[PDB]
Amino acid sequence: TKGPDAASKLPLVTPHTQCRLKLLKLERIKDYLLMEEEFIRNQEQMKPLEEKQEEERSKVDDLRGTPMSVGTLEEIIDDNHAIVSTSVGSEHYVSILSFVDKDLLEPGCSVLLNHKVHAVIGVLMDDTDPLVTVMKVEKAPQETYADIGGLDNQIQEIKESVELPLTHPEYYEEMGIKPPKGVILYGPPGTGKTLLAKAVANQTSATFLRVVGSELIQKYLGDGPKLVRELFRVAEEHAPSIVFIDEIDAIGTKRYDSNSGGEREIQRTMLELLNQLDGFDSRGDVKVIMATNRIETLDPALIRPGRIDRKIEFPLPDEKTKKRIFQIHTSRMTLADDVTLDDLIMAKDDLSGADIKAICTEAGLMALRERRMKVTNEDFKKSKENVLYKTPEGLYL
Amino acid sequence: RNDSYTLHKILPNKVDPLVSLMMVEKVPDSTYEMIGGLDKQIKEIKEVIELPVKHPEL
Amino acid sequence: EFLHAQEEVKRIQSIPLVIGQFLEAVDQNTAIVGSTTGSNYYVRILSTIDRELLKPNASVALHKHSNALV
Amino acid sequence: KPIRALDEGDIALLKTYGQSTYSRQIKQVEDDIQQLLKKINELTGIKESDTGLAPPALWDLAADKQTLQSEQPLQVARCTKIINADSEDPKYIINVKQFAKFVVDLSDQVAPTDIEEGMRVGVDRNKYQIHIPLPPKIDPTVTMMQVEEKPDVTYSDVGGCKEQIEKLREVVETPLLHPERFVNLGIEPPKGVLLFGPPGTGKTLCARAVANRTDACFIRVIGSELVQKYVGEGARMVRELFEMARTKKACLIFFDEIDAIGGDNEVQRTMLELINQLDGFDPRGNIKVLMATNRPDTLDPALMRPGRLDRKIEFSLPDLEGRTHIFKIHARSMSVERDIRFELLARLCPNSTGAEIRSVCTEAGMFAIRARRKIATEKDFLEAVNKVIKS
Ligand SMILES: Nc1ncnc2c1ncn2[C@@H]1O[C@H](COP(=O)(O)OP(=O)(O)OP(=O)(O)O)[C@@H](O)[C@H]1O
Ligand SMILES: Nc1ncnc2c1ncn2[C@@H]1O[C@H](COP(=O)(O)OP(=O)(O)O)[C@@H](O)[C@H]1O
Ligand SMILES: [Mg+2]
Repeated sequence: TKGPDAASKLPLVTPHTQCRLKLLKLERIKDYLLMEEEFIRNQEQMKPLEEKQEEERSKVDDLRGTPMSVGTLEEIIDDNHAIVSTSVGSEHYVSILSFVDKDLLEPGCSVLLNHKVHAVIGVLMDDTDPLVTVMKVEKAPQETYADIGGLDNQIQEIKESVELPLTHPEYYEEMGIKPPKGVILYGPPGTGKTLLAKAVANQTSATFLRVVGSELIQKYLGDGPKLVRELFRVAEEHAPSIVFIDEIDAIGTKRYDSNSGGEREIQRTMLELLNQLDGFDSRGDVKVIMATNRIETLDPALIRPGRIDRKIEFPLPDEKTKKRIFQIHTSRMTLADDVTLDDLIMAKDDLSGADIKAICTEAGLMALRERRMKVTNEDFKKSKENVLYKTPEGLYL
Repeated sequence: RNDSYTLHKILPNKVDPLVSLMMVEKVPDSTYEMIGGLDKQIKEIKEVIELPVKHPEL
Repeated sequence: EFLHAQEEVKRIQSIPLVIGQFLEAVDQNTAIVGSTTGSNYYVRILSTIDRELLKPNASVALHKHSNALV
Repeated sequence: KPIRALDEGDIALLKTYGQSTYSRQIKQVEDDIQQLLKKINELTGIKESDTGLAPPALWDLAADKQTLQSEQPLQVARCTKIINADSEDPKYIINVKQFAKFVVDLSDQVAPTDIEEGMRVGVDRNKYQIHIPLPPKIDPTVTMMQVEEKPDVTYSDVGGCKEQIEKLREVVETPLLHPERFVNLGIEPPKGVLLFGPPGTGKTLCARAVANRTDACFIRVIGSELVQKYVGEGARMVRELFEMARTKKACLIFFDEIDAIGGDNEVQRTMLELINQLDGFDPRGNIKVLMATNRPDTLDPALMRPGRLDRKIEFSLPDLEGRTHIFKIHARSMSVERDIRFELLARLCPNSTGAEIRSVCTEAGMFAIRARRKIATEKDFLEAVNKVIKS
């Protein structure tokens, strides 16, 4: 199989104060970008290479004709005929022409067929329908483990699950334990689940496949399980890989006796996902990461220990994690010296990481309200209740 | 093409009609001058709607 | 000859016609129509049609054998 | 206080004054950086997708044209009722997938004896005549089937099911390895058994272990497999599995997670095919059926009728001795010390299913790796059982 993907550019942020150290670094980046551009431009400027075989290729193309419809090789018969299902779904007993690589024909591979008199005339190993292609990460997110405040145990567990096996896994079979196939993140909303997924996708060395969960569902019958199958086939094909299925409760809810055809198809899509998750060995280098807020509403077969062993809890940030988050999100700010930031952290609330980020943004807005950018403590004081909208006093005192 | 299936033109990007109808082609006739009170609400809505769009530099 | 050509153009608006939805306009004379037969086609708009009434998702009748937005 | 909207002068002054002297070049350079990335992405190309072209000199392009002009494709279909042919009604209703269904007569090259209901048949375009029967074939690479002749799990690898494994012994060992006792006792050997219990209890694993120790090959039939894509012909698929079990000296046919099948049009066709392959097949055979479900009552009432399923077997959660035994059997394959109080761990994980115990051992290994120690301690097991158990 081929290798992983998700190329990203340089972290930079070695300085962030625009003290020209950022300028030399971005200048080096842009200069090398110019070097790449000039090199490839001048390569395509002088690159004469074509024809060669030609007439043999010309006649094999003439045999192929135009257009050639791609189909899915469902089954093979004696090595001159096979069973191939067209993208409509109707399948035909067709002949396999001599010039096709009999080694490549394997149930599932996309096979080029003649438009008239269907016949296997070529094999496509890179069908990758646009949906699953989109679900693949190309430009890795800019967030990083430095951007995450707190969640030391969470970062540690997620790295033990989806970094340590891809890097040196000798400890795992040294101890005889299988690597954890699949991890699931859960907790209250805005606690750092999707942020941790971004961070993992940044410091990664494997194909990262971001999935919405609700994206897997498709209108046409059989498109859902087919999409799930293709997604995981791409994951194995580009192994090692990480499949991130955000908001798994979009499909992971309790299984119940389906009546409507749509509910039956949803159940079938989940059954296909679960069967696929069982399909690849835990020794295999494809790991899945699913996040959700309503953990209790999940199917207790999706979270079976034989399927998804790890379960990373994301509690509302504590006071020390709150202060780490505040340090992170006020780092770029030009805070005045009077701000303490400890009064907000003190206030016993349910401030999340997202809530802290919003408090900081609102404080900046309130500073802009007074035409300043130095952001005093009063701006944070008002911003706290500006963002935090909404026990009867002396009950529990 | 008809049945030769030959790419012969490039068409604008696909937006399905159901969501293309969602664009506000014909602007509605309601001004801030017809909104009584809500001055604080209007400023708050503007600080999120137009201030980031008009000037993200701040 | 002009009268004859106008007669031909008028006759191309005869019945039966398949209903479709005018998805988007491409050129002054071509458009993308989603035929009610469940397929989308890149077809040609008849010249005589008022362009201003050609709005997205407006139901349009297409020629049976050419799908042209008649 | 009425807060003033920032004026154009105010915007202009905010953009300057309180700015670093390097805002301009930094922002410009980063913009050109992104633009150059986009240019490289747009012009780097795609590279030829490498269609499945065989190496030269392997091609018979002349004979390829001969086939393309003479040999014809055939649509395949799920054949149905024979219309009671009797050589005067050779027509059969055939179902070409999502396309329609047609009554069609045979080709002269085929005989009616080679055509029966339910099989895939290749039919021509012109007249839809069935031109050749196409058996769905049987291959361990395809489907998910027995894929096992001698499972690697013995009675040693199963613990905490002592009464359970003893009842299973009664079920399978006594008839298979001692037929003479039920011969001279004049009693039919048990015809069917249901191993019903909560998930992760070990049903699958106990079945596999008894298959290994009964000198018969284990059969793995995942239900969702034939509920999903491999549905329909699944009747003929299990037909062939049972037939090969006939050819095989002894098969231990167990249908994994039969909760997926027992709970129905092709599903009913399938379990009536097992009606033909247990009721129709002699009850004396060595290919005994093994039923195991997460939902016991889900099985159709016509299945457990006397003369189809003799016994029902309850896999309960392991006890204290059972939990320590599974802990030992799972830590044997692990790097630990020799003074691990497994009894302590078994006590600390009450009402815990076997899968929870294997996950506890895995987490103990994880904790050992966390400290970068090659040997897990009792402390690691304690914190692991604190983690997994108690949820
Ligand atoms: N520990 C943290 N340190 C820094 N920022 C954090 C932290 N936790 C959350 N945040 C901030 O919260 C924002 C939103 O969080 P995120 O998108 O991860 O939500 P989530 O917890 O996955 O929730 P949901 O999936 O329910 O929307 C992030 O952009 C990030 O800036
Ligand atoms: N009695 C037992 N002895 C040994 N291992 C067991 C026992 N019960 C459960 N297990 C463990 O549980 C895991 C999964 O069990 P499984 O057979 O899949 O459960 P189910 O009966 O629901 O199919 C196996 O890896 C096995 O090690
Ligand atoms: Mg989130």
